[PDB]
Order: sequence, then C-alpha cells, then structure tokens
Amino acid sequence: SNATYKVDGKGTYYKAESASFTANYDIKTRLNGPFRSNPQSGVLHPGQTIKYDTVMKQDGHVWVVYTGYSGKRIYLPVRTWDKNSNTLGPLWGIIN
Ligand code: NA
Repeated sequence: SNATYKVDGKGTYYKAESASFTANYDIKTRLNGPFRSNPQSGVLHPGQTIKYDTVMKQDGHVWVVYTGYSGKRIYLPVRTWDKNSNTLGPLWGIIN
C-alpha cells in the first residue's frame, strides 16, 4: 500500500491534497493529529464545508487536515480505512 503516500514517525500515511469537503453528519474534529483519542477541536455539522490541504490515514480512518482561524491544525475523519486490505469505507460528505 501507500506507493504515493509518505509515512511519519507515528506511522501515519500522508500526502498533499487540495480540495473541499462538505460534511453530511456531525463529524468530530481533533487537535494535534489524526487520532480519535486526541483532544477534540469541535465538529462539522451537515452542510458545513472546509478547505483542506493534506490527506492522512491513521486510526482506522482517512482524515483531511485544515487550519483554524487561530492557525491551529484541525484533523477531520471523512471515512473508514482498513490498513491491511487497502480499502475505504463510504465518504461521510462530499468532496468539492
Ligand atoms: Na496506527
């Protein structure tokens, strides 16, 4: 897997990707990195749209990363990911 991703020191796969994401559920966002155990930043509600710059795979999900007003980095899970099969669940929103 991950021929066109890189991998960081926590084993998170990442690559640059510029697009928007419109949520279709209340999706919890995280501070610090793409782990559900991290401190919560907040939520996207259905119909809210963010512009992201990086896609990551960690903690059972694909995540996208964007920047808050204050400059902080915010990590948003968008679908499930199975690492051993290299397959993805359905998106929880709309890309672009
Ligand atoms: Na992991």
